[PDB]
Amino acid sequence: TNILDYLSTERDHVMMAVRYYMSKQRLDDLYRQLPTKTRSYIDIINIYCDKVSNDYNRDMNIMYDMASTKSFTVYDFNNEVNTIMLDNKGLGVRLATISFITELGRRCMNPVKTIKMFTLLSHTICDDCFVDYITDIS
Amino acid sequence: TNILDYLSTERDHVMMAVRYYMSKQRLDDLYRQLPTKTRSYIDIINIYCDKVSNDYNRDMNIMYDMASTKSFTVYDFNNEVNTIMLDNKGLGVRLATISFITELGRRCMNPVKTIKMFTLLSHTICDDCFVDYITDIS
Amino acid sequence: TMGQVGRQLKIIGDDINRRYDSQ
Amino acid sequence: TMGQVGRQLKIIGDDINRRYDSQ
Repeated sequence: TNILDYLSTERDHVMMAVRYYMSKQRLDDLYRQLPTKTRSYIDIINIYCDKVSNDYNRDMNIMYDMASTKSFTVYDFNNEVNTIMLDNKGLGVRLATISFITELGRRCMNPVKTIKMFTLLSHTICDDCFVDYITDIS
Repeated sequence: TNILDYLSTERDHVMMAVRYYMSKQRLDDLYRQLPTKTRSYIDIINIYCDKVSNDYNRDMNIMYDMASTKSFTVYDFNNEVNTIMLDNKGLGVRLATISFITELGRRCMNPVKTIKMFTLLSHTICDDCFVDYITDIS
Repeated sequence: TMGQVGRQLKIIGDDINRRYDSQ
Repeated sequence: TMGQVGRQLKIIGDDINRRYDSQ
């Protein structure tokens, strides 16, 4: 329920800042120790899903509320996404999942459970179909 | 052992790019949903440890190799850091740990074990002493 | 149950498809 | 064992201290 809540005491602010520092440095260095191939894929995914997230903003929130009001776990979700992937072979459904997962992430504050989800779901999302789409662009 | 190794197949590149996207978006949004207080702490820690990491670069690597050649776990480490904190009450030792943890992080590729470490250690690092230091700056 | 979110996601995806296999 | 890294870290910290409680 919101963000300002967990930031109760002074310690919590400093502890958050330190934790944010570590995560941002690990991430920036990571980008730098990446091949230009990966780097370009990152560019492709970045504009597509930054667009999807922006164009279908309210559909993201709509799906967020659909996920809330029901007792729903990360795992059953991944499985559903996987079943979808087996028949829907469009690019759209994959991009939309990435953006929806990204929305789920922005709202969770546990970094550990969040990265687990990112990790599990990105496996599922990157089936052979999706990979073929990404490699064949610029 | 290096970074280019895990990026074997095409799928691995796309999977990495997707995973990087998610982590970077969750992180940037996180900064934006942060109070200006936290934001400023983040600024303070950022220049101090960006300096410490840069000034004592080779000492970081030296300590990295010291940690390698021996069978050493995250947990025993945290405990040692904790024991140090009980007597050393200087700012220096705390900043240096943050930068060293950040170095450990840049070199691990498991995002899950990395965030766990970030999380555990930043608790330990942010004792009352450290908090007093950070709050009393600009 | 859960495929309500599933359907929605595919629907969005179909819109995304028709919007880049044209102007 | 392990406090070799520990000592090093404190030593660095002491250098860091003496360098900001002066010019």
